[PDB]
Amino acid sequence: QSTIEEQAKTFLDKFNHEAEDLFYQSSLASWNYNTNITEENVQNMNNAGDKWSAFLKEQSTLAQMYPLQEIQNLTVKLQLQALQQNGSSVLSEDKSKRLNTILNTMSTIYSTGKVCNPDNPQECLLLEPGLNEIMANSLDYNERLWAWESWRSEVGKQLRPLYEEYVVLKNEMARANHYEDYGDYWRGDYEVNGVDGYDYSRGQLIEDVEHTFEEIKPLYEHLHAYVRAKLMNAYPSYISPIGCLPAHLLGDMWGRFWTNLYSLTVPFGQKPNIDVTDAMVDQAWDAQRIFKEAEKFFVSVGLPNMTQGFWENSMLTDPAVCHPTAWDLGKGDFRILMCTKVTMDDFLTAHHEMGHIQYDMAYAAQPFLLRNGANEGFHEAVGEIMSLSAATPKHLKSIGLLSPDFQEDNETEINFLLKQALTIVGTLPFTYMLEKWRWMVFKGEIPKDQWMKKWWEMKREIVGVVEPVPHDETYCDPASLFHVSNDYSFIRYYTRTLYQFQFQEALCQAAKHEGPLHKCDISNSTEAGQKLFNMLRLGKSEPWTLALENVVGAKNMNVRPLLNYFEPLFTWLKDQNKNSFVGWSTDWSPYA
Amino acid sequence: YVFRSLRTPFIV
Ligand SMILES: *[C@@H]1O[C@H](CO)[C@@H](O)[C@H](O)[C@H]1NC(C)=O
Ligand SMILES: *[C@@H]1O[C@H](CO)[C@@H](O)[C@H](O)[C@H]1NC(C)=O
Ligand SMILES: *[C@@H]1O[C@H](CO)[C@@H](O)[C@H](O)[C@H]1NC(C)=O
Ligand SMILES: [Cl-]
Ligand SMILES: [Zn+2]
Repeated sequence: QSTIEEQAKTFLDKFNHEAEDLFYQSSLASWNYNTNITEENVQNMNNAGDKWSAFLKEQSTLAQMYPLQEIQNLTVKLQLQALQQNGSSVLSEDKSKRLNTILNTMSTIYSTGKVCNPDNPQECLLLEPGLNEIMANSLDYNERLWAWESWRSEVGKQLRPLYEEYVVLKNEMARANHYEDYGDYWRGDYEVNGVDGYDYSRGQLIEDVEHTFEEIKPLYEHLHAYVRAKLMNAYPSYISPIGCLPAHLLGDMWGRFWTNLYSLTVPFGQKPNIDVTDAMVDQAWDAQRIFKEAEKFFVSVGLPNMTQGFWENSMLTDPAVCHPTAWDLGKGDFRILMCTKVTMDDFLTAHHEMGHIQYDMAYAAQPFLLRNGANEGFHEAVGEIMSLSAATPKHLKSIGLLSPDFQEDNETEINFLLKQALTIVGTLPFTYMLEKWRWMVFKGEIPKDQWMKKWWEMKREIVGVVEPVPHDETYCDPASLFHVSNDYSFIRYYTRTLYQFQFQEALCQAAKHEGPLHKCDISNSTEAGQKLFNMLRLGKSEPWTLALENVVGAKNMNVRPLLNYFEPLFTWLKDQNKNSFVGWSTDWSPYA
Repeated sequence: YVFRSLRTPFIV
């Protein structure tokens, strides 16, 4: 090709080799600290992690010598584009220093936030575990209200003036990088250009999120109405049969998930949940057995075994940081770090983390920067569908953790789907509405004097949730969630959720599965493993739209598979709700 | 933590 393209290819070839060596060495230090926490290693790992962050800055400068307009090879364009990003470099040194100070202060205000007893001002509670325990386990309306209000008053108010200047500085940075605003900048993770038939604009994400949410509304309104009727028995006299759910009664500090409402809403409380923890301890299962069974599951669909380095290097038990994590260091080195316990949860989590490893192994041959998920939602969606198959009674029988004669009754099935929906479906309105608020704020569509007014109009309208006390514009309730005060995009939790049921339905059709989608186990299906692997090996070398089509046969996000997964619960909920109101009036509030 | 990303390659 042309001289500029040839020189770009040569540059990228040298970048990819230099990056592999330094990333392997840098992430090798991360493995030392996270498996052997010492005072030396915190700064020793910083010495390796700072060396890595500066290398990308120098390589970014070198990448700018090759105009993107001259590159015709799309794989080279994709790599140059990721390298040519300026980010906060477009800001003046004063504005970068200010933004970084604001960012660090918001993060610190959140992580040190605490509320104290008004009668005993030295007795204080942190979010974890103190306030979180109240929000999950308290049945005292006023104690829940006190924790919900105090967090937003002590923490959120502190963040309000910081969040205003964060919006200004972030928008200026995004505009200088030729985006419309900071929200438009975040939506760039889904952008696809220059591939005919697979393009995707940044605005299209807003329309696709809003269209798929439209179809979610009937299921969510019926879940909401069922929960609301059950919550009236849990908190008598405090909940209107036609109104929104008071925001402090939802089982965590924000209502991000309804998971902790289960024992207050369980359809058939006498049917216990399927748990194979005891069956595993009885059969003398250890951590080695868990991951070996996980490896057998992936081998069963045509994916490879784990590597010799995996077993040699992975830390599968507490001897460290105990977050379940999958490691992709390069040079054929893959590891899992997990302080495994002999429980059903860790058996499911091990399938999740090895799904990450299978994804990592499949795209290991891609260029350095293309060794990533097709977009921000892909990787966790791949891990989630591994737990879906591994948790079914069907699969638990085949590995001998359920008796061969075990039949799951229809009341136990409804309990499981409802518990699933409280977490999976309950978070979708929350996630879309929060990100919609931020998107509109970044767009300049919500004036500062209406920030909290619009936040709670949108909570009432979209989420069916109402503030138990009025909040003026001294509050910054969004910033009282970690993701907002710590500058993380949120829509990934929406797209990942829809992706995972798109994946599972396609894999289960390929396996020619019979019956309800939620009972499917893709084990021993090489067709499903080949369908999945045709996307896994792409990394992000292809448009995410193409990678999705490789699994499910369509180019776009689709919520119909999620609706299919929950169809048995939807049918049951409509019958439960036949004498209840479905939906809500935004006019009721606990205080007015 | 270190990542194959240019936006957030490093977290301590
Ligand atoms: C782009 O370059 C790569 C090598 O870096 C090559 O394998 C690929 O075929 C090129 N693109 C096209 C469309 O041929
Ligand atoms: C990065 O900034 C430099 C200097 O302002 C500019 O020439 C270059 O085009 C920018 N790169 C991108 C990808 O915007
Ligand atoms: C997969 O096939 C093997 C060999 O027939 C069998 O032992 C195992 O139980 C099967 N697993 C499932 C989930 O069907
Ligand atoms: Cl809130
Ligand atoms: Zn994961």
